[PDB]
Amino acid sequence: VEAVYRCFKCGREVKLDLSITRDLRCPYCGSKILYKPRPKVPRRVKAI
Amino acid sequence: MIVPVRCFTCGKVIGDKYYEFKRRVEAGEDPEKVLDDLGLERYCCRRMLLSHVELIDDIMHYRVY
Amino acid sequence: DVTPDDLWIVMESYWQEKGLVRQHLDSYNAFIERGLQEVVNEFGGIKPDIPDFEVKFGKIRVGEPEFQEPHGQRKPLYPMDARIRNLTYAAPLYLEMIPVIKGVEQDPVEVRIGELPIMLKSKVCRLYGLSDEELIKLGEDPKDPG
Ligand SMILES: [Zn+2]
Ligand SMILES: [Zn+2]
Repeated sequence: VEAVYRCFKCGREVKLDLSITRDLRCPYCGSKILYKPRPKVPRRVKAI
Repeated sequence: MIVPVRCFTCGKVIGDKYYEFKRRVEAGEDPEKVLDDLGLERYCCRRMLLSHVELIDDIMHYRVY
Repeated sequence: DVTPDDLWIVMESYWQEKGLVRQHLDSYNAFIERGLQEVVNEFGGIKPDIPDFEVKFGKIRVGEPEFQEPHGQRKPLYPMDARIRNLTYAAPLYLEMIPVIKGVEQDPVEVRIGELPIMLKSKVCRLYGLSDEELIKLGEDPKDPG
């Protein structure tokens, strides 16, 4: 299923699917490296 | 990397006095007089302000998302 | 007379002008400048099992660090990408071949004989001569000695 990713260099938003994409590319700047962004869910951290 | 909030030994809050101390010392004032003015008599507190490094600016430029 | 506190000023300029790893960069730069040509001139040329044709070697040229993408063309490469993508920070190596027909020379031809790994911050690396701002923009620590 389609997922959300962020570019390594330009930090923009890039959407693609790994199971189908035969060539990972950032369409805005051509970077071959992408990040997986933090999910938007709350997490609990103990302050100890 | 940023200034500690409290002195490690006695727990006194010294987090907010670092920038004041740095700016006053850069102006050429006597560091001992500045520290006495700020109200740090025990050397345990003075060490935290004297030996600190501000590395947050150096490490801030690389982002991870 | 002078004082040790004065000689310290002179001594500091030594590490200021010259880095702490000069014994690597100087040797590698000398290698790039002369050693390739010397080792090529040692061999001289190639004489295969041919009646009247042989090739004598020419100059050696090394280009900028580049990488041939499997799905695209040759692209500029930077150390961060190389050490993230498990690549090898190397640059193309170019050699000129002079063909000789029956004792006369023909037009030179330049070919790619391989890739040579590049020592960081050397005279051919992409990080050479860059300011701290540029290195920051490239994802590098400006205090790295290479
Ligand atoms: Zn991008
Ligand atoms: Zn204290």
